[PDB]
Amino acid sequence: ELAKYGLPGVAQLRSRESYVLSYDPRTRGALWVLEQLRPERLRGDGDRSACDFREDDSVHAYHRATNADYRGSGFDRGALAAAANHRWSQRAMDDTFYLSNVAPQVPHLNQNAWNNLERYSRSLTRTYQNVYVCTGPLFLPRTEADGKSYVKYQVIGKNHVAVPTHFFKVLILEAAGGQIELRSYVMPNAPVDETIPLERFLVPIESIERASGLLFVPNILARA
Amino acid sequence: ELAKYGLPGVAQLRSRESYVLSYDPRTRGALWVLEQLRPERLRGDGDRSACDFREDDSVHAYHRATNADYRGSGFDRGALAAAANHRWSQRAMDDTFYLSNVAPQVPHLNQNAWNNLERYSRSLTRTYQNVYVCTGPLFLPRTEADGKSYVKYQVIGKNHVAVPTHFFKVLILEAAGGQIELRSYVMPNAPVDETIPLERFLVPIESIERASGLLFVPNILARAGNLKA
Amino acid sequence: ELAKYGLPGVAQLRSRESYVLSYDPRTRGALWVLEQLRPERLRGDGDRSACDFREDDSVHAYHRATNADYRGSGFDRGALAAAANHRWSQRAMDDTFYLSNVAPQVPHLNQNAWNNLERYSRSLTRTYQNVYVCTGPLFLPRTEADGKSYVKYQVIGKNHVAVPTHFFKVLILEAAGGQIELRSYVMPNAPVDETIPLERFLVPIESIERASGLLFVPNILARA
Amino acid sequence: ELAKYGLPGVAQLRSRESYVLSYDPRTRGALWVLEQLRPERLRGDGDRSACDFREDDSVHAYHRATNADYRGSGFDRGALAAAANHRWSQRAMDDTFYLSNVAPQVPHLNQNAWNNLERYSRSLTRTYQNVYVCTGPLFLPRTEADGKSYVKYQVIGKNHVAVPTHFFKVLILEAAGGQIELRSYVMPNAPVDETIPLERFLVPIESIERASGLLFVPNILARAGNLKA
DNA sequence: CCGGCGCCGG
DNA sequence: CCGGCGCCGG
Ligand SMILES: [Cl-]
Ligand SMILES: [Cl-]
Ligand SMILES: [Cl-]
Ligand SMILES: [Cl-]
Ligand SMILES: [Cl-]
Ligand SMILES: [Cl-]
Ligand SMILES: [Mg+2]
Ligand SMILES: [Mg+2]
Ligand SMILES: [Mg+2]
Ligand SMILES: [Mg+2]
Repeated sequence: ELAKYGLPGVAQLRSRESYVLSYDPRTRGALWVLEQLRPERLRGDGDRSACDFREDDSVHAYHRATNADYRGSGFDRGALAAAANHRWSQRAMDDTFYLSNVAPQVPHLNQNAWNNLERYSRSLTRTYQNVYVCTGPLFLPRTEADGKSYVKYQVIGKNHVAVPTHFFKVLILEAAGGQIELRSYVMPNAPVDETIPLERFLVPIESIERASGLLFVPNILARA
Repeated sequence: ELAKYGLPGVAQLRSRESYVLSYDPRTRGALWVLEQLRPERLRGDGDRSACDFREDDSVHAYHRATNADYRGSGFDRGALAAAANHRWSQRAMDDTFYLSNVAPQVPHLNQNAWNNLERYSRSLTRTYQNVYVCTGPLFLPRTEADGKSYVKYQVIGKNHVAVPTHFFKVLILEAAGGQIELRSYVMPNAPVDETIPLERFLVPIESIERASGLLFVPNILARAGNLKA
Repeated sequence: ELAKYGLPGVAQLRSRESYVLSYDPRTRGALWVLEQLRPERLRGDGDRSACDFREDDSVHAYHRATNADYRGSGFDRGALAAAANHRWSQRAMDDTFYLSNVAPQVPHLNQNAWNNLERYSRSLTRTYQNVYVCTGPLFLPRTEADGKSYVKYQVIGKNHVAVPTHFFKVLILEAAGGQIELRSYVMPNAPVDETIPLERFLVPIESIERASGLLFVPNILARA
Repeated sequence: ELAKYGLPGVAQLRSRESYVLSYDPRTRGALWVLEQLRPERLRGDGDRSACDFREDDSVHAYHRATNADYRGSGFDRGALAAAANHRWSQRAMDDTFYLSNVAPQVPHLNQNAWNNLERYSRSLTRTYQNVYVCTGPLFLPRTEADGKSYVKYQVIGKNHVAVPTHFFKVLILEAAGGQIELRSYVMPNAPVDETIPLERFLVPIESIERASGLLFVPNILARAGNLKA
């Protein structure tokens, strides 16, 4: 009866045709998005205007990002589950344009290195039976003049949509043979030199797990 | 086939003798703690030193606050479910010294105006049929000199435990019939003059809902009718 | 292959018609003996001369007590599983006269208080469906002038038969209803006033478990 | 129906990486430890401080020796399976610092003549096909002024850990064909002049068997023919 | 053989 | 959610 008036809401999972997502109403962004990439889901007629994002009415208005929040902010609507990953079905690609699957992203990053990383991810489907992609924001602390560590990020728009300090991407590469291989990257939410090799943004999965509060490694060895 | 190898981050609920909490591994802090204050439960022989907190090993070490994180930080280990709310059962009281029921709190606040809000909450068990207390942190943005808004909060210890900018306490009060009276408070994580009446810190529940990402009103209203104070 | 030449021998259990026993070849006595007492096993024709003990040829001669070891020592051959507990079968009472079921016992104790304790044990079978009796020696330390603790006991005979410093008896009273009740006693191997109430020699089972190296309480709660 | 509620005291064997032991809960000490010394296993990078023993929690607390028992006792924690017999594998070597492989040993003995007997044992792995070492304590009676014999040994610590009066080491040596050569030693738990040749401490195996309650000869002879030294 | 403590840890 | 450490403990 300690829950007579329910519980103040907990982890909001959303199942879309092309990804699953854990929403953070506090930041008005996804904590993570999970895609399962295969070669056939990568081809097809699916298309959409680059700027055609719509708000997620399944998120309460108190905690829902809107297009107006992005207006004049200088940030792209960076999709986490990328639209080109889901050309196989117009509905499946449409679902990537919900704002709940986007985060404020510095435009030079969205167009260049972060895009490059997505291209790379799709290429690994020629070698791997399944490329699971888990994408999400990070908010990483910094030490200031006073010796103290602070998390500092801008919030944009009326609804204070959090602007991540970095993005992570975890590739869970499922071999046809059953070997699972992990490649995880972090890039700062900042203009990133298009010519730095993607490999140099690799980080140990554990540094990502530590910062994000997510765990993949115990979940992977559930059936490994 | 999309979750065949698990999901990275699920609802981190914890049911204790004295409260229910939802835990946030990114902040290493609860999102909210829920108690039902009964007057029966307010008196008893439960006691524990003020400085005797335990890390919560039910949280993976990567996201678990430890006592080393607080040491030398300048912050009190501020319990969200208050110790003195559960004196009837020592186990009930010990549960409040799990660090997952704690957040860095400015000591003058923890020991004064936040303490006074707790004592006032216990007082309402005398005058209402049920007192529910939902307590939690806030991280509220501020507008800076360039005109832009930013959330800025300190993190302490090797585990980067987040220092809240504010705290909220929502009282769900059961009047005689089926009337629920809501009463919500915000205090800044800062020295708060003890002499300011607690009613000066009331806020519309909606602002706590908006800022916290939590929802109280639709949950309560599926259970009669409401009188926001 | 770390056991190519076997193992230097380990815990010697013996199953007799009337008790089971764990033998200690180091002391040439039983570590414990276990009887299961019931009212019908207490009646019958079984009899034997009080002094008619025979040595246990199932024990190696190096570690086997003999009658000659007892000769002139001033100690009775105290039976642990008591002969009167097993009148129902001559073989079953005979088995109690193996020296492996005896220990050197001060005679005034064997005749009086220790005997009284055995009488008491048999009486509890009118109330309890099973009276399990576990009997054995203790060797308890003493502090001397130098502040140090020492175990000191005489050994008798050519074969150095250890003379216990005390005896324990644990009664495991099995109710018909399933309640198990424990009564455990310790008496010093010394002349004991026949008129002290048996209750005053009760001790917590744990003090017996600690000294002896036996455990009953975890074994009792195996099926309790 | 006679063991329907269990037996109070069974064989307390322990299999470790580096030895097999039989444990005695009354004495809180091993009855014997059995190793097979291979030369391969004698060299490696295994190391551990001389003072870094662990209590063996596989033994019930009521009968388990702890480091507090040895502290201030004046006795070395004397390992029976020697550390330097298992340098190939750190886990193998760490197993010898379980206190259930230890007995109170007079320091001058542990660090000198008993050490020399161990080094000599390792030396025999060069000259024999297999070296088996069985090591253990003794509690040997003494005749007193009243003409009667008594075993008297100190017990140390709150757990009353028994100080042996002597120690035995039995070497089972595999000669070229199938010949086993037996070689058994006794030293008193006391300062032993390091200069006395180790052969002066040989004894007939039978005396160790008689005193210890252990049997070696019939076990070996079910495996060819024997040459007692 | 279990259980615990505070602390560390994947 | 498990695992560990030394120490305590039934
Ligand atoms: Cl898809
Ligand atoms: Cl919502
Ligand atoms: Cl810090
Ligand atoms: Cl019988
Ligand atoms: Cl034997
Ligand atoms: Cl001592
Ligand atoms: Mg993009
Ligand atoms: Mg407080
Ligand atoms: Mg008798
Ligand atoms: Mg040594």
